[PDB]
Amino acid sequence: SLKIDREKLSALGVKFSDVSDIISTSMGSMYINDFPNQGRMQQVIVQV
Amino acid sequence: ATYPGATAKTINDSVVTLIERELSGVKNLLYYSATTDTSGTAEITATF
Repeated sequence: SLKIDREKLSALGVKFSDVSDIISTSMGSMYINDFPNQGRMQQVIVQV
Repeated sequence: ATYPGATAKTINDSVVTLIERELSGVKNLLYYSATTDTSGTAEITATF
């Protein structure tokens, strides 16, 4: 588990939401929407 | 179900295929039919 050093973030000048995004999205394997593959709507998954 | 303004072929492949793939195995389902018309309405009669 991680310990986002908030002090550094503020000291570094980086938004917290951006760190959250990067972590969550870096591991998640999120699904976006469908696409027609040979007559059937199949998913379009993105992932690191 | 109603998809306000879509080609019947899009409604079937997008709002009927899902229910079709899922609506099944319910208590004593005898046979289920589905019809998507011009006006963007898709109705599914499941007879038990």
